[PDB]
Amino acid sequence: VRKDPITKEWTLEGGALVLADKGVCLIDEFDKMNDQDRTSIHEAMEQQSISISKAGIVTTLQARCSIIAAANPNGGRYNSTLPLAQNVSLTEPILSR
Amino acid sequence: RDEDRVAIHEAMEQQTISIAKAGITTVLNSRTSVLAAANPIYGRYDDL
Amino acid sequence: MSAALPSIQLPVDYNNLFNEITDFLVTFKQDKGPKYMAMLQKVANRELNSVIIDLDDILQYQNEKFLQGTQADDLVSAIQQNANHFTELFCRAIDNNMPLPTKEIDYKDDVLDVILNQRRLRNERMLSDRTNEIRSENLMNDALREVVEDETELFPPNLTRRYFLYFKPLSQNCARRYRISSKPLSVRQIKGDFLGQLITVRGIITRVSDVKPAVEVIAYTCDQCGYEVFQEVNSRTFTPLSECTSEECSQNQTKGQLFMSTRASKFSAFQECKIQELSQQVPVGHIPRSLNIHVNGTLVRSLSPGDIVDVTGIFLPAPYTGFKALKAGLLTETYLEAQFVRQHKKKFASFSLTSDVEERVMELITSGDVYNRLAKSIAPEIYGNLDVKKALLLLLVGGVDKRVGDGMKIRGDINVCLMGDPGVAKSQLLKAICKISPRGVYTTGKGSSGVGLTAAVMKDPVTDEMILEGGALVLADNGICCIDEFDKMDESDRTAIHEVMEQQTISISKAGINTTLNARTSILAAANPLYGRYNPRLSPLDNINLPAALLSRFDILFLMLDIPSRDDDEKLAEHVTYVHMHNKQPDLDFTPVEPSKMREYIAYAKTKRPVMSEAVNDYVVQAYIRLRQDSKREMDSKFSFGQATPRTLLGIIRLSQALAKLRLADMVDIDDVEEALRLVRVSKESLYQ
Amino acid sequence: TFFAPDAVFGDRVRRFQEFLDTFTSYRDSVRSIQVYNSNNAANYNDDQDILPHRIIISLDDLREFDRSFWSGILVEPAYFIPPAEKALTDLADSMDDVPHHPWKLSFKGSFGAHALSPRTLTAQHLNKLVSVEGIVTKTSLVRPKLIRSVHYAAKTGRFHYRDYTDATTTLTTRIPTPAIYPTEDTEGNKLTTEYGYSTFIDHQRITVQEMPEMAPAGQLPRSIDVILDDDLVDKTKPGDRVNVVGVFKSLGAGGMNQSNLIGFKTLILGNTVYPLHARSTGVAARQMLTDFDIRNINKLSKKKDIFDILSQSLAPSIYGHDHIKKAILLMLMGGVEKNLENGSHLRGDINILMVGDPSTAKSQLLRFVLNTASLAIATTGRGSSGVGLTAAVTTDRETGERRLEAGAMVLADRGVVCIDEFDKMTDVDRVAIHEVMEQQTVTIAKAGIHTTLNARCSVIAAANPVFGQYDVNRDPHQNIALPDSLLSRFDLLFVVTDDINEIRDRSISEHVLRTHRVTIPFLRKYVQYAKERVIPQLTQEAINVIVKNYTDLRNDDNTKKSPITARTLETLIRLATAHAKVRLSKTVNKVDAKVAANLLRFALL
Amino acid sequence: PLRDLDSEHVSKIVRLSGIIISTSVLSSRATYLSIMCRNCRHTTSITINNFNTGNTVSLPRSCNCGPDPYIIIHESSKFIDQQFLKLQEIPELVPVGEMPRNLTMTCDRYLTNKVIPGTR
Ligand SMILES: Nc1ncnc2c1ncn2[C@@H]1O[C@H](COP(=O)(O)OP(=O)(O)O)[C@@H](O)[C@H]1O
Ligand SMILES: Nc1ncnc2c1ncn2[C@@H]1O[C@H](COP(=O)(O)OP(=O)(O)O)[C@@H](O)[C@H]1O
Repeated sequence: VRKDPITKEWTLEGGALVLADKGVCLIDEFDKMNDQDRTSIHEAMEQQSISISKAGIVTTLQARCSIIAAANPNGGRYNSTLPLAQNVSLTEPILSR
Repeated sequence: RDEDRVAIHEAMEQQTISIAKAGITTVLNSRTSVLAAANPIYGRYDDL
Repeated sequence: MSAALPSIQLPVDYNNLFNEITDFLVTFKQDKGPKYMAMLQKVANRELNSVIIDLDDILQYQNEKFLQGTQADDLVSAIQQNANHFTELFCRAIDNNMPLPTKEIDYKDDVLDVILNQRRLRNERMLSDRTNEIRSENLMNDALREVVEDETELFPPNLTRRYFLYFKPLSQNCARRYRISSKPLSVRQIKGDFLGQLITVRGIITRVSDVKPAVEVIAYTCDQCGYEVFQEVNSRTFTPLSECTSEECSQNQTKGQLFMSTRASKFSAFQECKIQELSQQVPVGHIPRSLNIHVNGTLVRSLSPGDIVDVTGIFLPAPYTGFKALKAGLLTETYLEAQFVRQHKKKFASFSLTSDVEERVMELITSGDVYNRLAKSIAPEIYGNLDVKKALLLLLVGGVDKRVGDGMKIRGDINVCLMGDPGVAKSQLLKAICKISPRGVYTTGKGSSGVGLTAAVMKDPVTDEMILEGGALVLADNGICCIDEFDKMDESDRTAIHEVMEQQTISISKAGINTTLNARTSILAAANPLYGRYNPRLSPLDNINLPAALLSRFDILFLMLDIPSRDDDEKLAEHVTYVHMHNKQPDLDFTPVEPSKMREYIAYAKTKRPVMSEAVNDYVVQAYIRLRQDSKREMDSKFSFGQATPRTLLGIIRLSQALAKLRLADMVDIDDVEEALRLVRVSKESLYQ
Repeated sequence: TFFAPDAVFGDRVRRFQEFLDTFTSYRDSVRSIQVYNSNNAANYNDDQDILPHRIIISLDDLREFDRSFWSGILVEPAYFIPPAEKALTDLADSMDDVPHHPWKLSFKGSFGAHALSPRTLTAQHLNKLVSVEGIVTKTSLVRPKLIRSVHYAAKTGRFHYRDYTDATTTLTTRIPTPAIYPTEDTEGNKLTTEYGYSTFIDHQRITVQEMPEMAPAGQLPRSIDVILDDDLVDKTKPGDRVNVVGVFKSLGAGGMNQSNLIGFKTLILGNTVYPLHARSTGVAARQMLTDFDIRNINKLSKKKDIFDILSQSLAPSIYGHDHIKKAILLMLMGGVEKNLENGSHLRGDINILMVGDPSTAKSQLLRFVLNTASLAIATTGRGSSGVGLTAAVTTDRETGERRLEAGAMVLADRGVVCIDEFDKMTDVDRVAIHEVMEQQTVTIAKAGIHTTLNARCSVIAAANPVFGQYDVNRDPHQNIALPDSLLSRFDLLFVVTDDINEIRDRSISEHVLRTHRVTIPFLRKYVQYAKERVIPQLTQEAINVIVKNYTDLRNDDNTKKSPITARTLETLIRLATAHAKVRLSKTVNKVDAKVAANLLRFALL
Repeated sequence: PLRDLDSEHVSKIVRLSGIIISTSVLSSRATYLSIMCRNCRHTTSITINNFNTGNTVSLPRSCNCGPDPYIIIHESSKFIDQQFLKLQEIPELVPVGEMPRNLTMTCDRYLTNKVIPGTR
């Protein structure tokens, strides 16, 4: 929930997830994402809803989105014979989703 | 996270969170009973 | 009309009181010429700008007029309770009786003295002309004078004075005379019921913005009708008048236009300063309050930040409120006005005399062995470490610096460290010193931020703008600064302090600041060795975490290490039990030197600027080679610190030159220098115990 | 004559005679005030040769006495309060009539309908006398308010007078007359105003938020401001928890007036403004000891074994730890305070640490410390920001004046600060805690307001062992994990083990069982009188004991264990004096010294 | 849909759904206000039964004596409450390009506090 441009009352806004509900959410370069976002995506996949507690506004918005992602392997084209989870940075539990 | 992890492990026993930040020192109530599901590491060997 | 704006009588009568005043001034006894005649002449001879009134000598005036009647109405209790009106009335009382000519006005002399003169002169000639004319017509001789005086326009007295009037309230011996006007007060202690009274407060000055001209009355010049137009001016703002008020430009068809002349008008030097609660007086909870103060005329510039002061002034309101919708009305917002200033911790090095005050120095001198006596007399509250204190006396004294004539400077002062842990009460010495020394300031690392020592640029309210406000180092300079927890200060701070031993400098290049401000500060730093305490299996410089770039700057590093000793710790325990048990520590026998008179002695010490003899010079040199060579022949580790870099030499010359000053010297004898070496070797070398 | 007396008013005054005459308790109360002033009036005059005028009135009374006058005040304060005040003024003028003002009423209560919190308020409750509680913020700066004027006039001598009626004067509305500020008397003489003759009355307005503990789960808070005058001014600082009782006004015109959305600014007049206590905030002990209690103490002080009973009274739910409980008492009392002449002061209070495996109740003990503690704020780990600091809050608040907002350790002054997970706390803070604990003061140079402000608080801390359960066997050092000077600053370092035994186990079992199926009340009352009365000073009975002891400690323990310094000695004296307070003795004793010895031993061994 | 409101809906009953961003501090309006002329000393009353934010009713202009003398008496006047809710469309859909638009509400008396922000 963010203060508006110029001078205006505070409007609520969803992330890509809320905005795209029933539709298709398209994200790329997970590896470059700040954890603050990572938790949001994780939550969205987990319970199919984003909860917002700030400021006074308190809800659960519903994002049912299909996530399609583009990710970049750590370093080279094929980083190792080692398994995919080892091949890329993204932790195994987020990947299991 | 760490900072709120402290808060939890102090909360679950005495049910009350205590916040001394700035001009409000309030001690506020959590009567909640936590149900947590952790994820263990490395699999079956962690049982070994 | 009556019954609107009704009348009410009061015990107060100004009519007779004015006359009482006139009897008091210009006719007096206690202090062949009576005090106020002569003083007022020294004002009339024009060498003295301010005229300082005392309520004390007024007390004695009344006990003279009481006895020895007839009964005279009480001035003083009428004075404290109002005090605004009496300035102006007292003022006209004075204006009448003055030595009249009293002497030539020369050339300079001064400006604004001549304008005054010519105003008084034209003031006389007008009357002479009018009476000369009237008498010509006709048709005892008092009358015509009266007529002339009341038909003529003259320069009002208040516009031509040249001098200011201030009051100093009574404490003191007089309070127990017995005889209120000075009860030093907290800013909590001020109820809003005291408005108008003459009150005395004690608190810390802060802020205290730049002095600038404020205008009491404005002069315009019609240029057509001639004349002048003086408008009195009040509060914050005014509207400049136009057209003309001239009696000759009245009722005319065409009014002339006028415009101001800043040379004619009456300006006062205006300075505003805030005072905060002394922080001891604060009730257990809450927070220290703030209070505004104004300063006009002579008292200006007498006040500075980081001062603990008794300010005595007549306390008056000025109209304000918060957001317009926030007032019930009319409120006042108030402020304090400043008549007279009395500073705790009186400030050296500035005093002229050295008149009968030397007497107050002599009780200290005559007993002899001043150096050990004072030494012990710094922070007696703690036991032991006579050496440490022995040096701290020098720190307080300092000197002599030098100027190479080209020129560049060489400090100039002493820099002390106190090492060791956890106990030994190292920081109590620092609360001690920062209590004794004026312009001392106590800070800690995390604590005092990097922005705490450097000066920020912030917009200045009222007078403008964007003034550099510093803290710590700038706030305390020309005097001792004190630091605790000197390890935890991190990095950016250490660079400041690392640089300030070039003295005379900080350089702030950031953002809105290019300035290089001057910090003349002294530094004392209490620090703890690397954890936990001084591991003897580690070399020095290992258990001192500090770089060698910085320590070379410190001239004296006192490392206080604690090894338990059955004999001594008994003595200690006896001391710390004796006090608490008593408040006063020394008995049988020593006399602890009161910090006030001590500060006086040190003040009289800093004045000397001694010079070295040839012999002591050569001795310093030879001993310096031996110290260099012995420091380096140490070579690898243990022991140390090396290398005994030249700053230790200059340091010991400077310590020498300090010890001299407590002899008052100018000689700088050999035992002085030798003593400096003693203090130096004793500083360290306590790590062998 | 004004509008001349009306039998509405006439009856409303006259009927309020019998009460207060019955219940008569007030009739002499007023007298008392008079008395207190008189004596003090005799103190200024003769010796070198005050109180507020409002008297509380219980609403309890009216119900029995007058139903209609009750229901009336509550429902219509405007009409019943000012005649009541009139009556009491008349009476107060009767009590002592000879030597030569509002005399307001409190309205305690016995609330109320009309008991309501600032969240649920207006418009049915509008213009009725309300009881509204909550946090007090942001408060406000006190300003004197001008009421009467005085002027001097030359050449005719004389003087003058004027009166000023604000929107908030009286209670009921009145046809507003602006008086200007009289100057330029007619006939045309100038008027030099004079001060100190012209009276003033102080003025303050504080806004009250709804209670954060009684707050809804989450939502924005909503507050209502209150105006306070003269005697009521400045009573409460921002951050206190306060019950405000007073009228609720509609004052002002709401845009209906100027013909060309928002409307009718509303605020509460007066009236009682009670400061009160709630956990972690705002004093309040208080306490009332009456006649009987103090006697109980006095009787109980003589008994020789009391200390052990007391020390057992803390722990209904906790085994053993008699030594630690003893400690917590000895913190509650705390060695007086001693500020030398023209010199630094030696620390009075005692600080404590607890280290042991979890389940040690270390976090459980502290809450019970908190409850009976009389203050103070609790802090758990991180925690912060600033902990005790004012943080030097930027910016403004309001109009651009830089002001300080006091953190915990400042706000906790004269009290017991708790610290949980004391190890977890960032070193950055610890650096400050050094300054807080021993030195006893806080110093803020930040930007800024540059001041040394005082936090003299007592301190407890519970902190987990370094890694796992290893505390028990592990070395006297490397076990603590938080070197170094901190270890010293704390007067007592107590170690507790969770190591298990079957016997001790059984003995745990039964008490745990019974729990699920010297009274705490009298404890704190026992404590306050003990605290302000009376400080035991120090005696030559004891000193040689603590000296022997101390020297023993250094010499032998420096072989045994660590750390030991002069600090330990200081602590010895504080403990001695504290146990003296427990004994109520006007003096320190040798026995006490032996006690201090004991607990510092179990600290060490 | 909140997105779609024609200008032909003005002063007609319109029903729509959304998500409340914010509700506002209560304010007080006057349903019954007894008035007094200051000079004339005459007394009256104005009772406003229904109102929207108009502003519906202003004090009269006539009791010389004038301009409008009338003083509101606050002790005998009765007041009510007013909220100002502010409704946003569900952030879910369907802006897709833009900052979603909102309308302002006014609730009188018994419609106050019925709603916590966040409640659909
Ligand atoms: N010789 C002494 N005389 C008096 N007090 C002492 C002495 N040595 C130690 N102390 C006590 O030890 C305490 C140490 O306090 P402080 O200086 O703040 O910390 P540190 O021990 O780090 O210097 C002081 O309060 C002081 O009372
Ligand atoms: N001496 C005791 N008697 C009874 N119960 C105890 C005792 N010590 C601890 N407990 C139990 O331990 C729990 C408190 O755990 P605690 O030791 O406070 O955790 P932490 O180590 O985080 O402080 C409580 O449920 C309490 O019942």
